[PDB]
Amino acid sequence: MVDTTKNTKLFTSYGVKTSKAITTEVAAKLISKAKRPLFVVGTGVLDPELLDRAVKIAKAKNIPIAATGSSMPGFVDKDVNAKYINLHQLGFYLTDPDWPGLDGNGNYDTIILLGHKKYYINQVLSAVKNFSDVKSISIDRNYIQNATMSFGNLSKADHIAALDEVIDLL
Amino acid sequence: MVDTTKNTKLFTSYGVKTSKAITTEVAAKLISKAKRPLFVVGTGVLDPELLDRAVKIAKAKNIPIAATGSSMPGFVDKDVNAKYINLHQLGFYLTDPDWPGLDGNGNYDTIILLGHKKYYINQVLSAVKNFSDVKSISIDRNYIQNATMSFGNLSKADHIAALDEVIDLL
Amino acid sequence: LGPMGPTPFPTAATVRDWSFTLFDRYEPVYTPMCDQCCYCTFGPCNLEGNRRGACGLDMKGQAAREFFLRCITGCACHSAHGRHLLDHIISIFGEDMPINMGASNVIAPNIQLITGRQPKTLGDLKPIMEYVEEELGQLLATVHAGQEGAAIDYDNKAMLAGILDHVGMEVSDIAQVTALGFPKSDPEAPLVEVGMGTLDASKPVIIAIGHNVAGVTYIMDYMEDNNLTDKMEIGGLCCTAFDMTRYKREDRKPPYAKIVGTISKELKVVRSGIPDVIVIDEQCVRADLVEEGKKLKIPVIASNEKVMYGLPDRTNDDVDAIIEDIKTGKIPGCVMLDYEKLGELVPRLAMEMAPLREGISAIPSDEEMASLVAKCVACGECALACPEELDIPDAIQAAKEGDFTALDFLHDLCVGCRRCEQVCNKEIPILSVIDKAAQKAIAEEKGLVRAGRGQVSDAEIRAEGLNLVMGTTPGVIAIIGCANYPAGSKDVYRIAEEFLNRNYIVAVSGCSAMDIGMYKDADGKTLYERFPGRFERGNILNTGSCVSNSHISGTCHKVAAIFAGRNLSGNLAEIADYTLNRVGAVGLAWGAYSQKAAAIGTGCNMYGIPAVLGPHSGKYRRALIAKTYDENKWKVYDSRNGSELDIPPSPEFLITTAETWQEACVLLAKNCIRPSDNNMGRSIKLTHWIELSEKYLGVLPEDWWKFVRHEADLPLSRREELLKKLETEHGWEIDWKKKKIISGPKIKFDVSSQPTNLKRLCK
Amino acid sequence: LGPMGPTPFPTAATVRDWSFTLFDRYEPVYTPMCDQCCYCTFGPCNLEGNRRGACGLDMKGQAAREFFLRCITGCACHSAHGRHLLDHIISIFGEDMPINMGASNVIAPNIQLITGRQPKTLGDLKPIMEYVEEELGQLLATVHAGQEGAAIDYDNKAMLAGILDHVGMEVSDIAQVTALGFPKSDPEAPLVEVGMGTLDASKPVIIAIGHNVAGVTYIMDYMEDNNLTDKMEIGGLCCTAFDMTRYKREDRKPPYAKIVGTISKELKVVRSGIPDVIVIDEQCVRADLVEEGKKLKIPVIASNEKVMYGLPDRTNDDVDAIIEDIKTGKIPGCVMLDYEKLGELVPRLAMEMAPLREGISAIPSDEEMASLVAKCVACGECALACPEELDIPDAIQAAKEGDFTALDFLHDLCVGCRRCEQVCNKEIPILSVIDKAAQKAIAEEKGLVRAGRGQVSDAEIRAEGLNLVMGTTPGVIAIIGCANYPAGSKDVYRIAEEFLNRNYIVAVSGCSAMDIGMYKDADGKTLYERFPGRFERGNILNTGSCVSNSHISGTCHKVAAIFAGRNLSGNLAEIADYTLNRVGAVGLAWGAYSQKAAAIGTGCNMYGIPAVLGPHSGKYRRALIAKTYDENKWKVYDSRNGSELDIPPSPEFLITTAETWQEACVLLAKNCIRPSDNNMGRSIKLTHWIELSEKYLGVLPEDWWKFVRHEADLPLSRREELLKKLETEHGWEIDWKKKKIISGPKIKFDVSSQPTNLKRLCK
Ligand code: SF4
Ligand code: SF4
Ligand code: SF4
Ligand code: SF4
Ligand code: SF4
Ligand code: SF4
Ligand code: SF4
Repeated sequence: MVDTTKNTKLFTSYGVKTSKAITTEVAAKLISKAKRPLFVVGTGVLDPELLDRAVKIAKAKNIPIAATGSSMPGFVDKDVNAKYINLHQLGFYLTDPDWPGLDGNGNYDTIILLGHKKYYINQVLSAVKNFSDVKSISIDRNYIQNATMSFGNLSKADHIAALDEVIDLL
Repeated sequence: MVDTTKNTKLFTSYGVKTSKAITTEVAAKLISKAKRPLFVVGTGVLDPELLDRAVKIAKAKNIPIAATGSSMPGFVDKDVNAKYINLHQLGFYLTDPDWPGLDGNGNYDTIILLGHKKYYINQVLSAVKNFSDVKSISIDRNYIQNATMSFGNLSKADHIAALDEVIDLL
Repeated sequence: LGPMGPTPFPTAATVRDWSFTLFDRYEPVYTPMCDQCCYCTFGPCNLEGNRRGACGLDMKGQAAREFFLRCITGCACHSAHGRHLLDHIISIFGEDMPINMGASNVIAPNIQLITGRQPKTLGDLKPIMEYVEEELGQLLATVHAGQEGAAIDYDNKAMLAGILDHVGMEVSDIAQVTALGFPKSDPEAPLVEVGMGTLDASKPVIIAIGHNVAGVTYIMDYMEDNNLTDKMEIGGLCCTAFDMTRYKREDRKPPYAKIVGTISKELKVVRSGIPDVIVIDEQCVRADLVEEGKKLKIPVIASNEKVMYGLPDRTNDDVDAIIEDIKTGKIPGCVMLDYEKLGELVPRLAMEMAPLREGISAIPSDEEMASLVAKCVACGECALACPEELDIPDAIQAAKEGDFTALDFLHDLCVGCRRCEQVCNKEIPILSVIDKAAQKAIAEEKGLVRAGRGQVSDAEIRAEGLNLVMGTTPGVIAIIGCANYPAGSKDVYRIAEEFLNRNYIVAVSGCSAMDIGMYKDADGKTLYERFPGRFERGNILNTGSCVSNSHISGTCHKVAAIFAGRNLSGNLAEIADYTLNRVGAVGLAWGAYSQKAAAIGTGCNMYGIPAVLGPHSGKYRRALIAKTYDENKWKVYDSRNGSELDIPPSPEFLITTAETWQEACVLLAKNCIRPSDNNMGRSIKLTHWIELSEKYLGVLPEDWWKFVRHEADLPLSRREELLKKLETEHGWEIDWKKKKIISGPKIKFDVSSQPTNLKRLCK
Repeated sequence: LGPMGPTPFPTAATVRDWSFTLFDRYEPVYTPMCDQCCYCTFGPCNLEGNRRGACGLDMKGQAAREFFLRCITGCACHSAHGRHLLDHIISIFGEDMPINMGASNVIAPNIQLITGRQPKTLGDLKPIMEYVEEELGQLLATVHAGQEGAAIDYDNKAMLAGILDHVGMEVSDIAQVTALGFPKSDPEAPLVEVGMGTLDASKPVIIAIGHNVAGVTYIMDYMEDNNLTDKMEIGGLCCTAFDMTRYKREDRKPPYAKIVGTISKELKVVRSGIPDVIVIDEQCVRADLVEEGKKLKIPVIASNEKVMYGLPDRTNDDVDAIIEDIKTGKIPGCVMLDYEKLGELVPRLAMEMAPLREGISAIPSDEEMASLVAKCVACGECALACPEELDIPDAIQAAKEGDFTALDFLHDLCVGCRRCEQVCNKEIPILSVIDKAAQKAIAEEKGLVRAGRGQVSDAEIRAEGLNLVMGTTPGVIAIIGCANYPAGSKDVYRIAEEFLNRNYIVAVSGCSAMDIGMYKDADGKTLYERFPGRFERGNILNTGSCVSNSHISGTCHKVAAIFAGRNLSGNLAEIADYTLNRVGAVGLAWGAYSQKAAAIGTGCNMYGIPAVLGPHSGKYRRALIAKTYDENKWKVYDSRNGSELDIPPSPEFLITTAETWQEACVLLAKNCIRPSDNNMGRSIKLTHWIELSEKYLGVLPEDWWKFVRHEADLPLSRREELLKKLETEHGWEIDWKKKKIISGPKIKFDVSSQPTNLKRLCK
């Protein structure tokens, strides 16, 4: 419901260190308090019921969007600053503090993850969280262990309700 | 004292599934409700305090003792039924439902662990809990992940107090 | 002997300079699969946060060591395959048989490049296997605790293992093609039926799973000699299907053996009950085949020392006794290491077993499906345990109303792993449920795949050179690897069709060829019938099993030898530099899972060939990515004078992973651009890359202007608009009257320039 | 050629019968390290509860595969060592040097037993290495995804890898002993000084870490030629130290090289600042050596391709230039693969570096120690991260008051891995604190250890045969393995002293010999000078490094040959059965951590030699334990007539882990009993076993009566009361007027009976 922490089950574990299961209030606060956030979206955002949610989230705080994979065509019409980048390339670049970024103004401190696959974003975060200091907030419906903070295991309707609650609290 | 669940930290994890951190009341109930329990005791019981605590626990509920390692000399004069067995052998024998046991009356269903090393008892329980159906209760200082139920991470005085409080509820 | 290069029979030290030169630009990126190391009893050690274990090895070193172990495991499985096959071939045919493979001045480009040896007889490959074995042992000795500490020297050893793996694959293919009468550089290889619907249940069915065709060759010999071809059906899973199909196909005639599918089909076909006997040999064989054949009364016969499956060893027993024992249910199979007796036992066992196990399968009926669907309570464990992240609870809930379309959709995406069934407390055979729901699609699952053609001949390469230099062929796309696809077996087909429509050169191999051949257009034609099968623009050719991947990379080597006159003998660094700087070829492993794929990718990287892998390959723990924003990374030397030269950032990776097949298409199109291109080749490459980016990502690329040195480097149909875009957004000065670029490009055009990464190659 | 056995040059299939016969009695017990498999990209797969992964392999199969990978890794590190050493030896001394080992009819028992060959020259060892490599490659091919599925053929392949490991060790040891002038079966090998307190800081100190001795021989040749022996100290860590101390020591003259310690000493020595240059070769070398040497200005020179350490390769540069660069701090070390230039660079580097770095160490001063101790908060992370489970917070809290005895106690138990320091938020160098607290013990840390004697000669075995038969030698105890001890390096010393006082035969090797030689009695004498170094009762002999462990096993083989006239050539099953049924010999690896130890233990098991491992070895994921309560498990054949014979349950295991050194002593005493013992041998073995059980466990064993078949099978001192215990508690009928057992034993006594585990050896 609002819980988003009632289910943090996993099939396999990376280790003893896991991301913290957070609520919608904490997620909204962390997103709206970050100094320089980046909205890293995947192909899963192409759902006609998540793409507008993501667009509203990006518009609320003017967060630049990195549309990894083939999710770029969903951001051409919307008046947002979305750029294409390979997710593996982005994960490699994030660990370098000398990377100018998607706009040339430097690196980022926190990233927001939505619409990815549980085995690809986890692999990228396995490098990001181990060889850098960039924090990650996962607002997906799967419990991402390799993030810094992440939502629980939610259904589609529950995930969309939680995203709406985060939007209203932004 | 009463709290034996506030610390379940680990260095390395075997996997997703982990033992439940129980309290003294639950541990006493589980020990007193077992149909055929076995007190598997390592050489760490040779500490005098742990020695008399274990002797009292075995006397209270008439539990046969398997003195693994070199802990047998601590039970020669005490009026208990303690027998020597290798822990790696005992763990091999427990997975066989056709093993007559330490007295020839059959196999056991619940084992109690006190006074081991967290890297040896964990290795034995790795086989026991994966290739059998024997339940394990760890009343030791360390949080044993491969058990079924275990105490938390406690100090020496805290462990002594917890063992006492168990003995009073036995 | 002739000219020998600086690096014959390389070791870890002998290739360190080239490896470090490559890693300077394409830095390794480590994506660890775990936070702990478990090699010795000092551990398991936690290494989170790049911490070091009890031996001092840190997280990066552990990830590099794990990838190196994967690479050496793959190299050891093509080398062992090669040694076994070559020993059997020499024992049967003699070791003085000339190596015949087609029309090519260089017969074994990989062997000549690595060892500097020109083998002319089957007995001349024996020493090369000894070297490939011996060095291999040393590499395995580095997996110990207390061995190499730095991760960079683990990456170097991984590249050495990759090139050794390519050498082993080359030896394997050379021996088998020379001996067993495979097609030899044949651009008209016969078409082969593929799919689940090809096999006929009215006849006895033999299913061969493995990689080597030593014993199934005897099986086919017995079937042909006794005239049982029309009375039985023989099918193959995995690469042994390709190898058995190519067998005795020098006559360009259609084979009678059929190809069932990839590894993902194995359990599925076992659940179908169609097989009447299963014979297993080696790599890529499920380990629970007997656990199901016991229920379905399907005998499982092992034929290798590598895979014995814990079965009784009846090698010295009578065939009739074994047949009686299997018929009466005493044992579910046996190890039959004697090829002569196996080749008779298997068809006889199928003939004597078919009538006794008709109509038995694990597929549920209608009422059983209704009960099984109504049993579920939507607890979500199966979705959690699904490797491909499939919405199984939603599919079952939709099927509760009688809407079995969701499971039919899920059937293509599933890979037959049965991992869900082990976490279902209701004990629902989910895989069987999906198979029954997709029975209608399974029935019409047919297709055509071209047989393995062997290695590319010299004449085809020479003919394609002109098309490459006159901007007629944009580049070379190799599609290899396994079948661990993230979104079903159609993405590879879509990529191949997209690149074939644009007149690329598509070379396929392995399970990817099988899954490409399974789809047709409106006219009911596969890609192999829609496009020709020779080395040409707009043509798709099949090399065969993955041991033929050594041809693909090998072909690139010949490009260096034929056109630049470069010496191949022991000249890995020079040929690799040439290929990296001049040849526009890229490989794609969309479903790579096994260590063989990792070894092949690493060997391709060491030869200068970039590779794109599927998202699951992010679990390999290593990629090779370049820093495009670092302008000092992209600098080379000029061979004419030793001066410093600038090159465009292409290729931007040596090995990377994409997420969707559209992103894969864009990346493959982009990374075919090379610094040593004339105007026409660069123009056609830019045209295709920009069009694909516009089609699939919806935007014009943000760095296209980097690959623009000349006004003739722009697409023909969109030249003036791109010139306006250059002028109004970047300040470039353009001669609008002459449609010529006056100034603005960082890198000028000089076709006579010779970029190189080795300073010892300059004046 | 002479008579050849049924199994020459074995493969996986060739030794399956013997391995399955062994596993019928001594069943494998799997103790998995995880619940997950992380091999291919289909995973990581969860296998908890013996569930199967996406490939069908279950938890037991995964544990067996992991142990098999450990075994093949160890076999590959002795084989690579052997090949490199043999190639260097052949290049230097020529390939036609006769093998010089000592005085024995069988020179290479392992090679002759496995391959069947009878080498006579250093060039005749070349084929054996080719075989050992070739089969090895095949074995590595089984680690791939999709190979063997059952968990029993993995165990069989593990035993094959073990015997191959023993063959490789034998080859390496024979080559080095023949070439480099090692002692040849000398029962009076020179005594060498050991300990951290032996090296003198006044002179420049060189420290050699690794296993290979090819470069160290050049270094010491240069030191002797230029007369720097008395002006410079040379020391070795790990087995390379043993190799130096055996070099040119057949003259029985004391050497100048000194053994510093085992692997657990390495970092500590680096933290001491005594070394002025560290030269590393390959196996067992910490990966964080440069990371500390850069702080303490200690240069690091690598000399092998296996371990380059990510260092610049200055093999072709001048020695003076490298010395200048290292002196000026440009680089912290270099790879110097040219042995001739390395042997000059290392001593010259030490000479030019000692004055500039004297007085720099990581050991804190008194005020720094006070501050560091007062900084701690007792958060408990260091105790959690300690592999040996050491009470570090309690020690630090006791040190806060001024009681530095707790850290002094902890120093012996600590293995110097610094893993604690990486989880301390206060950044306290705990290892340095413990070292400073134990400075006095470190200063007074000296001892004597006998040099490697080589292999046991035939004459000593023949002399000891009568002692074994007449019940004067209870058995053979081998003490080998690594130094990952659970309770410090004194347990091996205690076990060795306990078994030497009881007139056993103790053979030591590896780091265990070093740690045994580090302790003295009141008279200030070590065990090596307290007991002789021959092969007889009450003697402790040292074979040398781990590559000499083969000699130990080889000795057992000769017992089957020179006494029963058995043929050794290609007769693994027969010799192993003889050893298992007749020879009382047990091995002990109290601190085994590395894959070499696992391979050695598996090879010993396949030869019929049981071994007891330390508790940490429970992380190896496999043991071999028998079901004592199952009376049908202990049944063999009678070689005289093929009848069924009963044997007492001994040995009751092939591999098992003990927990404390007292339990280890009891187990070692018990498992030296064999079914073929005569009355006197059985009597002495029972006497020692019962006495040790009473001493350490405090009770009389509960199954002793299982080994009593004759009245003369009881201890002499306690015969009548044991007879009374048999009569009263069990109902045995005893002739009290003649002190004879009338009836009651299950197994009768028949010294002429010939137990066997092979049906084909009967009648
Ligand atoms: S190899 Fe190193 S990191 Fe791995 S378990 Fe052993 S000590 Fe720890
Ligand atoms: S695991 Fe079984 S019960 Fe649970 S949701 Fe999946 S199919 Fe339904
Ligand atoms: S069998 Fe298919 S549906 Fe089930 S978990 Fe495996 S991939 Fe997913
Ligand atoms: S690397 Fe593999 S075996 Fe080791 S802890 Fe991780 S999952 Fe377990
Ligand atoms: S090898 Fe088998 S168990 Fe291991 S990850 Fe791959 S599919 Fe899973
Ligand atoms: S980790 Fe550091 S602060 Fe914590 S108890 Fe250990 S020494 Fe003290
Ligand atoms: S350095 Fe010593 S005290 Fe510290 S964790 Fe390692 S063994 Fe324990």
